[PDB]
Amino acid sequence: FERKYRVPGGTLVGGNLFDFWVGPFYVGFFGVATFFFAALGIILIAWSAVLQGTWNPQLISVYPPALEYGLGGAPLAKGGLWQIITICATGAFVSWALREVEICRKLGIGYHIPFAFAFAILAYLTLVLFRPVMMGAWGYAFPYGIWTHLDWVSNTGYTYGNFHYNPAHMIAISFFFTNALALALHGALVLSAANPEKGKEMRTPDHEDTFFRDLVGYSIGTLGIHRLGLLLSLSAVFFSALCMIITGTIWFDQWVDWWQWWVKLP
Amino acid sequence: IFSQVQVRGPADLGMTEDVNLANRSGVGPFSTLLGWFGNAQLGPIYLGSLGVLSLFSGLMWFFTIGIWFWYQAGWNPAVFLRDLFFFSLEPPAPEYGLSFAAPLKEGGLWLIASFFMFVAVWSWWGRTYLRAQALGMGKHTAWAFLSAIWLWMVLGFIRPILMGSWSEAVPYGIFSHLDWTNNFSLVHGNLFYNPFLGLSIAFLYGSALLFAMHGATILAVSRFGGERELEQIADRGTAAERAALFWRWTMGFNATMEGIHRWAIWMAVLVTLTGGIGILLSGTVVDNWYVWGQNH
Amino acid sequence: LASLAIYSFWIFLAGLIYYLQTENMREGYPLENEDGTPAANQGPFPLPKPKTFILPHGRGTLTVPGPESEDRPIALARTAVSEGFPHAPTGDPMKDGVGPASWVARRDLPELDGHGHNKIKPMKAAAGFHVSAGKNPIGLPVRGCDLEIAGKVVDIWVDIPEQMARFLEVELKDGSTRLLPMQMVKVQSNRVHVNALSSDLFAGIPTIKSPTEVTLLEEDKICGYVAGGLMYAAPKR
Ligand code: BCL
Ligand SMILES: CC[C@H]1c2cc3[nH]c4c(c3C)C(=O)[C@H](C(=O)OC)c4c3nc(cc4[nH]c(cc(n2)[C@@H]1C)c(C(C)=O)c4C)[C@@H](C)[C@@H]3CCC(=O)OC/C=C(\C)CCC[C@@H](C)CCC[C@@H](C)CCCC(C)C
Ligand SMILES: CC[C@H]1c2cc3[nH]c4c(c3C)C(=O)[C@H](C(=O)OC)c4c3nc(cc4[nH]c(cc(n2)[C@@H]1C)c(C(C)=O)c4C)[C@@H](C)[C@@H]3CCC(=O)OC/C=C(\C)CCC[C@H](C)CCC[C@H](C)CCCC(C)C
Ligand SMILES: CC[C@H]1c2cc3[nH]c4c(c3C)C(=O)[C@H](C(=O)OC)c4c3nc(cc4[nH]c(cc(n2)[C@@H]1C)c(C(C)=O)c4C)[C@@H](C)[C@@H]3CCC(=O)OC/C=C(\C)CCC[C@H](C)CCC[C@H](C)CCCC(C)C
Ligand SMILES: [Fe+3]
Repeated sequence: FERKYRVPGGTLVGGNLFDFWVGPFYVGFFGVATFFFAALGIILIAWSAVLQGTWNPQLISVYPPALEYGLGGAPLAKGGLWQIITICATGAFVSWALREVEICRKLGIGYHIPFAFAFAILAYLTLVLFRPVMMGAWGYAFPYGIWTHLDWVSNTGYTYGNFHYNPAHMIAISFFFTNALALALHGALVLSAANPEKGKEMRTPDHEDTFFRDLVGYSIGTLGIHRLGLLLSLSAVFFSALCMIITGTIWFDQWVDWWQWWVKLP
Repeated sequence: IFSQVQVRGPADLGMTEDVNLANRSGVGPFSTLLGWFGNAQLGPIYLGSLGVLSLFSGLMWFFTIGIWFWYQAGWNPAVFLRDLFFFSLEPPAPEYGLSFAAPLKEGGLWLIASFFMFVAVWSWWGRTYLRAQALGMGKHTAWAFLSAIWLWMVLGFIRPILMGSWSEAVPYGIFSHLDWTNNFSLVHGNLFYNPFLGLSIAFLYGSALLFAMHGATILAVSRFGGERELEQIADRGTAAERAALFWRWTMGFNATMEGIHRWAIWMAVLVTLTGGIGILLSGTVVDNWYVWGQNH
Repeated sequence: LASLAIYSFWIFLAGLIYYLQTENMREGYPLENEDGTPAANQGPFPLPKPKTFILPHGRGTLTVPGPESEDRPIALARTAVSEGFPHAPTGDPMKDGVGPASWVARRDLPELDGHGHNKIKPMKAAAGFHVSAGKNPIGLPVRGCDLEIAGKVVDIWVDIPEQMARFLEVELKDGSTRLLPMQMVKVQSNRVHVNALSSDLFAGIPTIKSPTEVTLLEEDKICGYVAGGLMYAAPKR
């Protein structure tokens, strides 16, 4: 197949100019922008490895400009290189989304995947652009390091006691847990059907729908469960981004003390 | 997206198999709510014996916990609704062994309630095998549900017995389990260096990556009947065809309308599989993961 | 154990990933990719095995990997020279069904639900089937992206199993009826707006053989024609 689809077209920005395929990969204007951005951030990280004397990935880390710098600038080595790498990361993410937007047009397909990806981008920019700007110092953001970001995770979690208690976080988790169940169930359903009990003829959506009514007593649509996947996951990361944008900006306290609101009047 | 027009006709039953117990309710369609997103037909359900056995023991477990919660608030409105989260059904905790049966408020409560939760879940497994067999489907749903059962079984039955004490099990309480999970991190030398928890998080994130991706591609290939997955697997056409060409042209490789579901079952079951493995070790073999890391 | 177990688990993954998963995706997608050397861009391994699907109620055995090619002609002259470029269309891509207009020759049979009967047939032929919420599309003007009316909605064609409006039957001004995918129209209260297509044409939509059933072949041809209009209709963007 493929070949009949490779027709000249689509392309938001970049005219005819960039409409070609490096093998499987469509290029396009935002394709070169993704390349350009990933090259820049890779150079600057390579550079922060050298400036600390390690090339080992368990140890290479890039941390934000410390709290006194505010939302100002910093020296590359005392913060500024996390700042430049962030600009290349946001630039390279937004190009990739708008790369998808262009492949979509050419495939005569729907906009849903870029729209979904924009949510992972929103979560990222919560932690790195919005919650720090809100809180006045770029240093509240996380370090770009395989182990050191989990160090940041545990410290900010624990700065508020047991961060399970953060309500918007509790429900974000609730979607993460439901969405995983929804994936295991959905994939397993179609393969219950396409690959029936050995020498049986393939099953039908009619069989799928009937299986879930016998277990549960309802069966959302086939269309319906793909509407469900998209929503459980984009809610999990929406509520996640909320959870980490209220903490620090409006709740400055040990999260256990929230719930006492309920605990008193009778 | 949402339906624009809803269309109804009579009720459906595409063979609810043996002994045709599966007709409790027959119907109850929800339009304005369930039908704008998904299907409207409520029911029919099957209920045959194991289904009664799960609901009986499930309810029983749930009710047992409830009588002890009321005992914690004595008996009250006000207070009960106030402290619902803060009540608990901690094990024999009183941590003095596996010791077959502790006094009612000291261990009885929990072992008794755990018996019903053990039966409820296992019979419901049984159900998912049977309900599948009968429609000639094959085990997949009760392939997947076993890694869920694995994490459940390691957190309550198998690690407390691998530790020689029921005290190492999870309490039945809202806030209690949020805390048990935190303390288990603390007393196992910061669980983030537990190599399995790192894979579990990679897969739990990976699942919200993959259903978001999958969901979005079928909904984008909706207008060529892409949601008809099972058909496109039997006779492929445009929607299957350019759904995957999107990913080949973006990230470099792709999937078959069948095979992406082969990715997705696993991309979800590896969450409790790896995770379960991870907890089985955390106590039983590795006392402290920070050290474990360091010592290589 | 532990360090033994984590090593073993990373072995397992290497197993899982290619030799079930990506092997089983090679089964069709794109099936030993040749327009030159059939695997070549990177080291694969390998092309999975045959698996046969016996198809339900009626006749069929699908053995995949599929030894198959569509000869049935792709009207595309290649812009060449730096060899990885856009293949241009020789004539009108839309009628030629190429690019965003591409159909696939699927089976020219209707898909029959669980008990051998047409999945989609019109609401005229559906036993007590009628619109239970939302604007009733029947009888509305159908207006294309150039704001001009090209017919009227006459019927809804419904998927019975998963009860849903899949198509609108639109009678074009001259009693010719076209089938149109529900996922491509905007049912408002005063018009039904088809954004993908021009009014003055609409006409070009592939026609059904029976008026009461549509075939998989035909569905793909209709939907493909519609969607291609989004690129190929200059009156809209
Ligand atoms: C350890 C201390 C605290 C705690 C502290 C925190 C803190 C602190 C934070 C969280 C956050 C989260 N916590 Mg917590 N949390 C705790 C315990 C838990 C428990 C548990 C079982 O008890 C659970 C289930 C969770 C669950 C969660 C998630 C709901 C949430 C993660 C959001 C997310 O996925 O971001 C979305 C994902 C992204 C941002 C990724 C974006 C990716 C971008 C777009 C692209 C990358 C491109 C890549 C580089 C390209 C490479 C290309 C190559 C080709 C591959 N926490 C304990 C109590 N938790 C985070 C949150 O709320 O989220 C904002 C957060 O900041
Ligand atoms: C990777 C494994 C993932 C997974 C998979 C999974 N779960 C599964 C399956 C699979 C593959 C099933 O086939 C099975 C199922 O039937 O799904 C619908 C199931 C299931 N996973 C469930 C839950 C669940 N799975 C979880 C997680 C996961 N499941 C993982 C994410 C979680 C967590 C902890 O987040 C939960 C809470 C069950 C809903 C369901 C079946 C378990 C079972 O055996 O249930 C029997 C229970 C009873 C008979 C007692 C019921 C008592 C309650 C009705 C009391 C009142 C509750 C209250 C909140 C009010 C009522 C709510 C509404 C009904 C109004
Ligand atoms: C609903 C949101 C969920 C989601 C969705 C999602 N992700 C997506 C999509 C969607 C819909 C895509 O279309 C896109 C894709 O193409 O998938 C293959 C993608 C994608 N999601 C990815 C990852 C990812 N998504 C995540 C999460 C989520 N993605 C949510 C769960 C996470 C985590 C940790 O949870 C990760 C790691 C990528 C595999 C992929 C493509 C992203 C992309 O932009 O790729 C371009 C690649 C580059 C530009 C090279 C990077 C160069 C940079 C300069 C490096 C910068 C370093 C960085 C700032 C810090 C690194 C530090 C960490 C190690 C701590
Ligand atoms: C502060 C505590 C630290 C912590 C602890 C922790 N995490 C844990 C555990 C613990 C102790 C686990 O046991 C669990 C795990 O498996 O460990 C690897 C897990 C885990 N931590 C996770 C994530 C996670 N932890 C994080 C952090 C941390 N985890 C902290 C460092 C983070 C962060 C900060 O980013 C993330 C994203 C998951 C990967 C994993 C949990 C995997 C999961 O989603 O599975 C849930 C599924 C179950 C619990 C199985 C239940 C199945 C039964 C069959 C259901 C029976 C249902 C019942 C009958 C009721 C039904 C009701 C209905 C009918 C309505
Ligand atoms: Fe699917």
